[PDB]
Amino acid sequence: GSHSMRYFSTSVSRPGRGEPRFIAVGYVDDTQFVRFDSDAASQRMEPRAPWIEQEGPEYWDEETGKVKAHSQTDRENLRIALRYYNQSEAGSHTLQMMFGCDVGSDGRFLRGYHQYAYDGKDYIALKEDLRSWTAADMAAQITKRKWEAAHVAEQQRAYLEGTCVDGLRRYLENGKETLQRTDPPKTHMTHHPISDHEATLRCWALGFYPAEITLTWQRDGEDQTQDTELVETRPAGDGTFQKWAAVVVPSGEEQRYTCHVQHEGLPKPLTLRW
Amino acid sequence: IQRTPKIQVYSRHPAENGKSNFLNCYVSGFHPSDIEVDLLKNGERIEKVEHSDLSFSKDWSFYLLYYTEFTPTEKDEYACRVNHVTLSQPKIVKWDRDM
Amino acid sequence: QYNPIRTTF
Repeated sequence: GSHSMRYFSTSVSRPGRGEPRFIAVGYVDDTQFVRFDSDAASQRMEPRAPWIEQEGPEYWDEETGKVKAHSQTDRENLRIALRYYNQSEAGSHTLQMMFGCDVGSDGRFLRGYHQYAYDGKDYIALKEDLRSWTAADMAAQITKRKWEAAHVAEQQRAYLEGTCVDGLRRYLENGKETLQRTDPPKTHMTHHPISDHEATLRCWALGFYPAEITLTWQRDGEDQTQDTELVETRPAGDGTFQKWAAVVVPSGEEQRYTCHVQHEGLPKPLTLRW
Repeated sequence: IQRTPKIQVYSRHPAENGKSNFLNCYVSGFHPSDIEVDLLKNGERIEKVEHSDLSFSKDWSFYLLYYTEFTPTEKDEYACRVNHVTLSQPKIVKWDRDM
Repeated sequence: QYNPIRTTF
């Protein structure tokens, strides 16, 4: 019954094509609810889920100011990183940030995050105690020493333990009809003869929320992983998710095989047979 | 770091000919984030394609969903065409309604 | 609710 709020930002320099592009998105659990895109005409934080549209004009003004300020900060951080790594101004580089919080079933603070990656590799991350940093290479240690000196970690703690948790609590109530509900998977099995001697059984899970799911095969009631294929969970595009699991079986033995579906929206796991 | 996109092409709902649907191309696990994704109908670029807002996974690799409304038929062929710096030439993945 | 990010590297 835990929940999470995350903000994800991507800054990409593009020498010769203007200032770096900045895109930030916000999520509660597996639901996106806001975006900001430096290249868009709006220049506003924008809603991306119905239940955030309830927030008033002051919210959109304030959130817009905060995300714009972050965009300008990470533009400077891209410039600084180039200097720390002694890299040419001719190249394009990426600075990603993630921050946010986890809360338990009681809505109280569980964990906070505040972390960066440069060119796809960890740069610096706030540790779980919210007072120390993990610095990944000799450049990030310069930043770590500066941030230790300036008590940057303490400055983030009020947000991560307070404002972040408070916001997530409000969103969970305002959006409860999706965020505190589940869509169980719609399931079915298909059969594909692939040769005179083999057939493929494919077990489908469609339209489920949240994204966490487990699909497994058994043969005669024992786990079957040989000759299986399991696709990565993928978005349907409507807020829900899809997954399938397939197994190649000897023609005539289909009835020995069962597909097992575990999901939060299912009171009891499902067992499917051809 | 550079990572090559993983690609899945699929429909939003189980395909049935003559019924509106959405054609999806999900690209994930890639770095850097610049990427080109086209949806193809019978080899030709579909003009009104939208995509999700750029996001990423816990390992910092990016994912995007590209999508368009379509009505599948017995005849028409659909595919997703992806280019990325990691690739020597664009990658085409065909839609198969059973996957 | 966003956190204003003003700290430089």
